Amino acid sequence: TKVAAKWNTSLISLFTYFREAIVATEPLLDILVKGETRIQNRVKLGLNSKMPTRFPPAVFYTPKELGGLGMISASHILIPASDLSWSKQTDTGITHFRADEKLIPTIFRYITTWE
RNA sequence: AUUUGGUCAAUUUGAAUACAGAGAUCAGCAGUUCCCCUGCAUAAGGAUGAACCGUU
Repeated sequence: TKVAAKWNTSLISLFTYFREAIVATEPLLDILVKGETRIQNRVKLGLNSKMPTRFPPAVFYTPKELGGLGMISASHILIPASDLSWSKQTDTGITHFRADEKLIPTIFRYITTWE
């Protein structure tokens, strides 16, 4: 959680400051991509010695308060349709839901350009 | 393109039993040190009071 928070701080610091300029500088973008991945992998490593095929993004990007890590993504992350299903136990029965495409929203859209 | 990072311990053994592993929480009081006040003692050191004359 702490690590995630730190990452968020770093990312926010980068963006809130260089707002408009990050979109141009490709190297920085690449680093961000990779950095995020690295961060994710640390957590993965902690969880298990074997690295997973794929975690759900849920565990990372879901907020601190819901019980996630609350990473603030800087990448084209793909929330797989499989990882959006859910169920509900009721008196009537067990109503389900399953699943365009869903993408973890990136910090980019949410900081207003300096101009 | 495959794979290692994945062994419960403990006990009974000459695999079975176990099955994660064995005081908590709330509250007093005293002591320790330093400080302040208070009463007493001990030394020291003052300050002062009390009629009226004394002793070979």
